[PDB]
Amino acid sequence: KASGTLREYKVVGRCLPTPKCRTPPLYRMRIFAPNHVVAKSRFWYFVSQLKKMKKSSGEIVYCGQVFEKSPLRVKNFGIWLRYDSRSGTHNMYREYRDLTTAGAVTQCYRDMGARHRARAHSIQIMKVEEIAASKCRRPAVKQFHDSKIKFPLPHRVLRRQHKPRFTTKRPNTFF
Amino acid sequence: AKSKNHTTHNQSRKWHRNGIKKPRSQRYESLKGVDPKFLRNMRFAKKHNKKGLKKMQANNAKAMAARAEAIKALV
Amino acid sequence: GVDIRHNKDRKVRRKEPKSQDIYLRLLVKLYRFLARRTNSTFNQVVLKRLFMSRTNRPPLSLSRMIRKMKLPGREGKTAVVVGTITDDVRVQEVPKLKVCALRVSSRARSRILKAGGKILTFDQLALDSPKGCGTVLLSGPRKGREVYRHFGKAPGTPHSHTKPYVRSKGRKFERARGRRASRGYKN
Amino acid sequence: TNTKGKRRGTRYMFSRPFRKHGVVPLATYMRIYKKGDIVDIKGMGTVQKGMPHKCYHGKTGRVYNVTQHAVGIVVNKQVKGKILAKRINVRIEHIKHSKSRDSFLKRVKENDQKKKEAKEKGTWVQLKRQPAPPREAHFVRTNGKEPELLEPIPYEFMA
Amino acid sequence: FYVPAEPKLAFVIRIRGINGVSPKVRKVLQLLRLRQIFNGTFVKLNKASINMLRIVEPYIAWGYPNLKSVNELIYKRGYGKINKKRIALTDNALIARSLGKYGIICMEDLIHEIYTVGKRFKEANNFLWPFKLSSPRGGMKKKTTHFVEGEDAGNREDQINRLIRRMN
RNA sequence: CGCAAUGAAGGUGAAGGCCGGCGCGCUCGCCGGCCGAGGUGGGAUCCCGAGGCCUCUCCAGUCCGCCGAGGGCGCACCACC
RNA sequence: UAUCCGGUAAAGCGAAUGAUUAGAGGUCUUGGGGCCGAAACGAUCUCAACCUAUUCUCAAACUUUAAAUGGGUAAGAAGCCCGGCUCGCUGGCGUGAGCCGGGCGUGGAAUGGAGUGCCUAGUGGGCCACUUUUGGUAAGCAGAACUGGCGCUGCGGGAUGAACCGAACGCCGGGUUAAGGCGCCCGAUGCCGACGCUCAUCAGACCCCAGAAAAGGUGUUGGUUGAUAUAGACAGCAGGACGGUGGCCAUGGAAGUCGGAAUCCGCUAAGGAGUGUGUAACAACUCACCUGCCGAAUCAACUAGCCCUGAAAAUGGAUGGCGCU
RNA sequence: GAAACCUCCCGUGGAGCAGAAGGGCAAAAGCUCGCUUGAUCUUGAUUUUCAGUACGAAUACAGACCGUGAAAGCGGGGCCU
RNA sequence: CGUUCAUAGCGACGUCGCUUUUUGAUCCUUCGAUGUCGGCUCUUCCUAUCAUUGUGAAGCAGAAUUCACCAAGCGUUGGAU
RNA sequence: GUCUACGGCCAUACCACCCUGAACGCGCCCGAUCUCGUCUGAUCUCGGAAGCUAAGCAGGGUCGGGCCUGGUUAGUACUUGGAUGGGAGACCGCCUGGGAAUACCGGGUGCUGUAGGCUU
Ligand SMILES: [Mg+2]
Ligand SMILES: [Mg+2]
Ligand SMILES: [Mg+2]
Ligand SMILES: [Mg+2]
Ligand SMILES: [Mg+2]
Ligand SMILES: [Mg+2]
Ligand SMILES: [Mg+2]
Ligand SMILES: [Mg+2]
Ligand SMILES: [Mg+2]
Ligand SMILES: [Mg+2]
Ligand SMILES: [Mg+2]
Ligand SMILES: [Mg+2]
Ligand SMILES: [Mg+2]
Ligand SMILES: [Mg+2]
Ligand SMILES: [Mg+2]
Ligand SMILES: [Mg+2]
Ligand SMILES: [Mg+2]
Ligand SMILES: [Mg+2]
Ligand SMILES: [Mg+2]
Repeated sequence: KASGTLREYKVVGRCLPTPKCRTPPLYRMRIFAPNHVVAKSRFWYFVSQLKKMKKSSGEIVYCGQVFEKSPLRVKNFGIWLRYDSRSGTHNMYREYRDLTTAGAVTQCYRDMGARHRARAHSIQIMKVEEIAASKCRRPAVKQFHDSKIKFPLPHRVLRRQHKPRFTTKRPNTFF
Repeated sequence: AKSKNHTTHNQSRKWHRNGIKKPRSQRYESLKGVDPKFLRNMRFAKKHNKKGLKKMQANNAKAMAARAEAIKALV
Repeated sequence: GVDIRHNKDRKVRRKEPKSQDIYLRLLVKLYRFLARRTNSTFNQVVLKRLFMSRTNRPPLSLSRMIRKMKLPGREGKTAVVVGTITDDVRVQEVPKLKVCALRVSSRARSRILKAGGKILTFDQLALDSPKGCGTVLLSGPRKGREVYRHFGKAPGTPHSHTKPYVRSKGRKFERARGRRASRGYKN
Repeated sequence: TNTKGKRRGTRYMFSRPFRKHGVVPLATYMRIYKKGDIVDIKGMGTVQKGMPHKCYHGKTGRVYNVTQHAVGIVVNKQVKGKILAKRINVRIEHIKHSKSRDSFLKRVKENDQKKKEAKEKGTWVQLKRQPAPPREAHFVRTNGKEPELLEPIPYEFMA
Repeated sequence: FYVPAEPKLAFVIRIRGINGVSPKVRKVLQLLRLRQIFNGTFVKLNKASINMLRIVEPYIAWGYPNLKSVNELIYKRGYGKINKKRIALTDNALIARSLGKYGIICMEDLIHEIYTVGKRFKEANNFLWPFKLSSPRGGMKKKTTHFVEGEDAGNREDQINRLIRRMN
């Protein structure tokens, strides 16, 4: 796995039928990935671990992108992880605040790279669950839960440093 | 002044320049190394095939006539 | 960059004859033309043979030419031979033949013509039959040359029957250690 | 540099399997090889007369000669750059019929059945084999019950 | 659920060069006629064929071509093998002359034989000289790594069509 | 030098078949006639060739091709007997 | 696609061989030493080997199992199916072989024109990388396997460079790429690039590669697990820390206190038969439970990111340089 | 008497098979008897080392002359390396 | 261990490192030759600091001291064999 | 239903103990004149047929051992191919395909060929 910005995918698949097992059970997952191609691969990786079931032994039935049903709501997402350290493998519960699951998992993948130099292929996302104002354990999230939120944008450092590469005016950063 | 002692390093390559050809199969291989007592007897059998020729030729003519009668009955 | 071996890209067959003689080269000019413009593959085979070496176009003996035309059905035909026709002193009665050859030896010439045979040159064969129709294309035995008796699995290599290059045959030229059982071993 | 001895390294190869020592049971001996039978060589420890060399164990080849209680058998042995078809005189006990050929003969027999019939009918039938084609279009009924969700399980250290 | 058919046919582009390449790979790559880098071929899929692609995975990018892909490849870079001389399919007199003994008498017929993988696929596909495509405009992601893991190699199924457009 | 070998040597030295008859046809011995370098598989090439394929008409109909299913003689060379 | 071959990885040792831990059980045997016995398979232990279930941990020269990769064959005209002849072999009759004479055609995928013979030079110092691998503390050491390199070979990248990555060269125009990049040196970010992390009085800055470890750090950032607290805590200051009791072993002195077996009750609001200081030994001091004030979170133990300590070499110096927050 | 000899039971070989080790071996390939000289004479073929040369060592036959066994058979040295 | 007290100073059984002023390994370079030990003489660098400056430590009362830090500016001698 | 003789495959067929066996068989059994052989008529050889299923043999039984076959162990261990992935190393993760072995828990516990009986 690598990235870009992910998309939730639904992928349901089954170990393909036999004489002995005529109508085998379907298994569904939530597989975040940049595209269906790697989605299906990622589906197979997770299933292999859990169930005696390989890409040869099975058929993916329905892979399909899943759309955030409330895009223009701001939400808080709890996300449970399973990363690999340099040392042992771990569990976490991260929390992000975003407009989407995909966005919230994407956000996670960047954080984990930042905070733990953890690369995609090491991380397992288990559950991603949207959450209330309460049931938010992280204070970095909790500070934005407030009705009359109010802050300034204090030392507003400029970009467009090469529109006028040279100029008479020393700039301004108070607004 | 010790050497390298043995290797097989570049050898597979060397072999496969010119193929590794399978051993050229013919029909009708020799009877060299076949159990002598056999070979005597098949030699003798071969000796006397010309004995019992006139019988054999007639038998084929009788067969050919039976084939010609069968094909006439079909048509 | 492409992967092909350029190893056997050049085919080594002859194109023209290596000889510089002018009469043969005229035959080549004639049979090139016929080869290309006729459908006859006879012309192609003949053309191919005009480029070959002396070794490679061995002499065809009169007796060999007899018996090959004695064969059932190729009767009232013409035998063709890009090599030379030689005599056989060990044949007597010579049927009346039709023959093409680049050469025929003076004896072989007499014997054939005395029989009522016709001899043809290759320019004459073309006018007579430009598509090689009604011909028997023969060849001399390629592996006649004493040369070949030294070729093969080497002498002193079990089950080879390959003449060794020896200065002179005789009691004491080879035939010791490696042929007798009494002397070392044998192959 | 290793020893050139005939039996070097056949500690395991020529060794009767676990609880199959003792008498060479008799079918082995009393089954008939003709000329041109495809036959796979497999040396055996109990019988040491007529043993093949360790190089021809595993190797399959054709029978060329049949003596009283052995079978001459041409087998191809590779040597660095050249494959040498060579003829070895194995005692029966080290030899089975190779089934490899029989599945072929079964198929040709089946073809001769399917060629005789389907001639008077007119409908020509697929005689050639064909590799496993891609697995066709089909429906899967999630009959009533929905799909089963699979969360990956949280790590824990067992040992 | 409607699980549609697994694909019949796939385009296979050789996406790395001709130096330091294992002998088993190299042989298969010259059984797909993928000698130069960025040559491509159509390839009918089946247990035999797919596994040959499995043995050359980090040497190729491949997958399931569109209809449009089969057209664009055939019209823009459609070259016959005609007396062993790579010759551009300028007219149907060329296709017919060679493939007309199969009922294939024009560029259009050819496209239908390639795309539906007909009876006469082997003979229409071999007739086509392997497609010399240019370099990938806009570049690649990574030559050496698999598609799934960010790179370009291996099966990318639907997405082989994007690559086709930026190379054809 | 080549056209004959093989044996250490004394020496010996490359034909067979068939048919009919006479000796018991004894897969052995002797007398008359005929063929005369054996046979299997593959073999470039020649040869024969059903049959098309038309001709400005309906049939007759020699001439000329083009192809040719099928079948033959089979060089060289190879493998086998 | 069928079909044989295998004894390496792994696994196993309540299966063999060999190794090896522990207790249960057993006068198996018997002993050697005991203690209580004159002595007694008497009682009681014990250690020896042996055994009955278990149990710990192993094997290049062990193994019941047993992969992956791997090596044979086979996938048709030299094949099938009929008819008849030959044999000095074989034989109750029949085998089996060899001959004639007919009858039947694409027999898995993909690719490619094949076969065959003669003359024949140079070479016979090698080395390097992935992976496997023997010797060795190790080596830019020595020795094998496997493929691919270098040698014979330029070109883009890796500042520099046999061998790394990319790619393999007729002589040129246009286009596009790879691997690598895009402050300036130096072609390209002079993007209003996105999200974090990190300040280093030794910062850090890209395969091969040219450099650091154990162990530490309320430095900062994430986790994990447990707490706690309105029965208003947590620290921050202030009040007590006893008696049954020189408790028992230890006397050389330990009444809580060199050590060790202990190790509970009372009063209780509550104080350990005691954290230390210190005493020859006490004493004296010091270290819960609770309040008074203050006013919301507090605190512990792990864990992993960057940063830091750990961190010493000789001409002046090298993320390539300039520099960069 | 821990060990002498006898007898009953259990005993997959934990013994033995000249020697190193590995394989193989139980109405045997072990032990004990009886009879023996196949450790004899003679062509080629093949395997193993291999260059696919030699040597040695071996394998299957074939022709003699024997051995042994009621016989089928086995035996031309040592169960195999 | 240091009366007492693991750590003022020490430090077993274990363990992780650096160094190339020891000696080995190794044999890459040089055998159409790179002058092979020591001393003298002279310059420069390193610090792993003996003294000297500034300081933390003690089982530092003073004196004497060892332990550590910044630190290589300046020194580090005369003789007998 | 089942046996005997000669078998094929060789434990689903072995071992232990327990029960039951009609008829025909198979046995044990009773003898040593002769054949044959022993220290010994135990074995071996031979001539029998009074007893008896006690034993062998068969069929069954046992929360039996063993063997055979499934599950689990486990997509775990291992592993083909890949990367300018990680990691100071040791090693590890991913991609691409392949994929075991105990303990533990189930089920099974001879099939059958030729020739001849018996249950008429
Ligand atoms: Mg050498
Ligand atoms: Mg070249
Ligand atoms: Mg690479
Ligand atoms: Mg081994
Ligand atoms: Mg192991
Ligand atoms: Mg040299
Ligand atoms: Mg060296
Ligand atoms: Mg050189
Ligand atoms: Mg490369
Ligand atoms: Mg013996
Ligand atoms: Mg004999
Ligand atoms: Mg002390
Ligand atoms: Mg040195
Ligand atoms: Mg000098
Ligand atoms: Mg210092
Ligand atoms: Mg008796
Ligand atoms: Mg009974
Ligand atoms: Mg009973
Ligand atoms: Mg049981």
